[PDB]
Amino acid sequence: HMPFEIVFDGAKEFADLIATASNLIDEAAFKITEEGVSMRAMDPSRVVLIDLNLPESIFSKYEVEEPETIGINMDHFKKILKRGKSKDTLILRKGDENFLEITFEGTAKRTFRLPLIDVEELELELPELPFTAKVVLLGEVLKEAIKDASLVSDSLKFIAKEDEFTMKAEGETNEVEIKLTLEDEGLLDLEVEEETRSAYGISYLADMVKGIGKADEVTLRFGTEMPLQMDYFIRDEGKLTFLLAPRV
Amino acid sequence: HMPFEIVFDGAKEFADLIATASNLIDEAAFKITEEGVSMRAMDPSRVVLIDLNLPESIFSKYEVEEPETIGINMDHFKKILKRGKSKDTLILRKGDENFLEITFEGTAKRTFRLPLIDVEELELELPELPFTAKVVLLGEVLKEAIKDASLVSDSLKFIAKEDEFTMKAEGETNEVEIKLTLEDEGLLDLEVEEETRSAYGISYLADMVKGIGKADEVTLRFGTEMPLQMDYFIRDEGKLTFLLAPRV
Amino acid sequence: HMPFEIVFDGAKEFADLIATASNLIDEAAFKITEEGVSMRAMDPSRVVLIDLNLPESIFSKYEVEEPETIGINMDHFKKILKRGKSKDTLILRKGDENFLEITFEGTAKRTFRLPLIDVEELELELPELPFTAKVVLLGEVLKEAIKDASLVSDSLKFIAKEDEFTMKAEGETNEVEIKLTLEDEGLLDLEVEEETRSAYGISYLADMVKGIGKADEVTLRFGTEMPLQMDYFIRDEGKLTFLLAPRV
Repeated sequence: HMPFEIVFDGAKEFADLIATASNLIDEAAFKITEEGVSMRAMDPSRVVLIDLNLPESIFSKYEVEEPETIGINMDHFKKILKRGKSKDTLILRKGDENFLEITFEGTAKRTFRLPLIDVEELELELPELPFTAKVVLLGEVLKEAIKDASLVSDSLKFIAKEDEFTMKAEGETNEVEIKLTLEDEGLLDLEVEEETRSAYGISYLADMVKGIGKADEVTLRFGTEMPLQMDYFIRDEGKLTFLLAPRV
Repeated sequence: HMPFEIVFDGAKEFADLIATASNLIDEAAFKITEEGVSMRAMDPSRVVLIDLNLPESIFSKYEVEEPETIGINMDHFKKILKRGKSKDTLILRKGDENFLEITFEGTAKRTFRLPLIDVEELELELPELPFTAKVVLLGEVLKEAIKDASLVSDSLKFIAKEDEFTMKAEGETNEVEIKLTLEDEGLLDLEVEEETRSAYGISYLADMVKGIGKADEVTLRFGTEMPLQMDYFIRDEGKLTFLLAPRV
Repeated sequence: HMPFEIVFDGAKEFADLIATASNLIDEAAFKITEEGVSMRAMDPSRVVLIDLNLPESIFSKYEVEEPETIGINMDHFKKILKRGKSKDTLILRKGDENFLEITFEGTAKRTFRLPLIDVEELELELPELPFTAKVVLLGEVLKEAIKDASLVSDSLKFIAKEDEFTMKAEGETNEVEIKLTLEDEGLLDLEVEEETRSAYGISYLADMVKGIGKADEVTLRFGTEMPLQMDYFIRDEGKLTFLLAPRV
């Protein structure tokens, strides 16, 4: 197999990015091409599809000789990546053997070897879906709404109308409603082709947003009784996308 | 029953205030009048009386049509109030039904409904007591003294003389003494009509001061073998008062 | 026995210093002389020798009438010292009786009495050893290397060559290497008489460095199959030294 070397400036930020996807994934195939690194995976229950796309432009050095796929234990990977410091440079390097060499370069050079595994490749595509609502909002609104709703229920209803986005949860001894209009600072954009209603499991939503930052911009696309698509951008050009089955 | 709407600027600070009283209380009757909101309660052991007085002037909007009392599960209330952010506006609103509508307004509008309960109203008054010592001190001195004493014993002796306030605890394998004179920055005022000695349970004192801030000014009034009265002010005009039975 | 009074400006910093040695020690004899305070102890397994030297110059007041030794329960001592604040002045005073009086003076005067114990005095000396490598490095490099290695193994190999210092750990499902040259900011000095290799237990190293600060300068001296000597300086003139048996 051909070697590659991939360098990212800011190892803690790369660790944070990986921890977001690792919240639902145990293992993942990473496709390394000359245009960038991509990773598509499902959670063990097949309720959530994760798609992480890291184009070559976000790496300070990108040397990939031929396309290849590597399989990675995500919790081992996250354990090593959690050792990187904010100011560290991260180097991912594969030689001829079956392991990833992970180097942090900062006040010292620290090198880990991570054994590569074989990951069964479900043939996962991200199809195009007839979404009828798009919502852009601040991560902290989304995070707090999912936490608020968890005080009440295990499912969260999303309601998009022309002028307002509403998340609503109700239980026996409680109820909670989170409402956004474009007058609110939490809602950066709202495009609604028609009145759209759908519900989603809170345990999955919490794991999806746990690593998202309070100032991150998150785009939601959904439809009536359709999956929820949730993405946010990494370093302007990278992108993390979740696709979440509806609660029906 | 008549509706009311009550608005407080700074929801996290209102949550903090409620958590202080919630440390000893499971449930409480809130008397809502046109002059403000008051709450008088005892802990389950009847050792501590709590009196919280929130005058209308600390609320940015105060619309109370007729006096009424509502009963509240304090741990449910604290759970909801803990979701408010520092910059949020808090709205407490009762309509015609038997629930409190709690709204946080900030980057988004989040609304919870809290079921109102029935709280047995012990006829609690805050009588006037012939205290012989008054002490004003910084919260952190009081907090650290109670923590220091807990390393040693389960009761804390308060000793007020004309020129010094002393808190003293002794156990078998330890002893601790905390001494204040007006020369010390921790003691803002000391008025002692006669030499005064009394002891109090540390487990109650710790729960009383847990939510008090390090820079808060706390007034203590006590007498020989008498209850301890402890109060501090909320937004200059609100007031939280504890009355604690002596250890005899 | 003769009284003494010893005053240290900055009680939290004295607590931190004591907690470093307390990580491996349960009890210790403190020799109080006119030149300063010293403490030599071994961990319960006799794998680590600890030597703490606090010269009279680091104390704002130092009144010792005649040399004497006192025995101290280190976990009781640390428990009391943890109550001191950053701005507090710490006073250690022995009168005629068999207890240490520990006073924190700040916003208030708080006084604890700590019973003195009898500590069996192993006749411990810090002999001179034919070390062949000396390494000065930033504490955070050392701390992170020991943490990195603990992901992999229970022993850490130290390798000193003329131009590089290497710490290396290997396990079955992992390996880690930390490399320093004088080009690196983590390595402040490297003196190597000959190529030196030795290994040490990670559980002991972690307890040795747990209290060391990220910006502290740490000196390591070791030899092939010899003990590791690790010291850093307290207030320029105090010194904490560990001597750690090799893993053979």
